[PDB]
Amino acid sequence: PKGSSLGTPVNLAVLKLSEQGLLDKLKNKWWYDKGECGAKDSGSKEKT
Amino acid sequence: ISPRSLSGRIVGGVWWFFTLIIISSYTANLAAFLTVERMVSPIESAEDL
Repeated sequence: PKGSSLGTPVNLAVLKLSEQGLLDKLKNKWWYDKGECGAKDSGSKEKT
Repeated sequence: ISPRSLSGRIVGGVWWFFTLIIISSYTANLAAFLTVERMVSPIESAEDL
C-alpha cells in the first residue's frame, strides 16, 4: 500500500533474495524438483 | 555363383532385391543430406555444456 512501512524493506528484500539466489532456488524447487516430468532435457538424448 | 541350384536362385533373388533396396536407400539418404543443409545446434543447454 502507498505509504506503508513495509514498502521499502520488501522492495530491498526482493532484490536481496534475487541476488542471493533464493528466488531462483525456490523457482527450481517448485517447478522442476516437484515436477512430475523428471527426465526433463538432461535425458531426452538430443536426437540428431 | 555355383552351376545351377534351384534353391540358390531364390537365395540370390531375395538377397539381390534386399541389397538393391539397401543401396537405393543409401543413395536417396545421401542426396537428402547433400540437398538439406539444416544447421544443427550443438549443446544449447547449459547443463549439457
